[PDB]
Amino acid sequence: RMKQLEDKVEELLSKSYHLENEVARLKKLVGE
Amino acid sequence: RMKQLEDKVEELLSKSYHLENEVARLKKLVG
Amino acid sequence: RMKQLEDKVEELLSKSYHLENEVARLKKLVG
Repeated sequence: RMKQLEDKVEELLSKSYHLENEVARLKKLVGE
Repeated sequence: RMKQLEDKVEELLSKSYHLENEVARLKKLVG
Repeated sequence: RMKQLEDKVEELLSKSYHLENEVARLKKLVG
């Protein structure tokens, strides 16, 4: 089902958003 | 609708490439 | 096209896991 893929993609967009913020916190808190 | 998903996936592929490069840099500067 | 989307989403999920893991390593090496 298409629904199946839509749920996985929704999860991937949320994971990506979170990862982006983590990368920002790390490059700020000297993770350079 | 399928087009809708294809576009979201293409954007996720682009964002993932960018993040992998950011992570790679972060890593080199810490090690 | 459907099989193609499934393949790309599988690649994206694997990439997401690797990035998350690398970021978790970096929280060790930055501290």
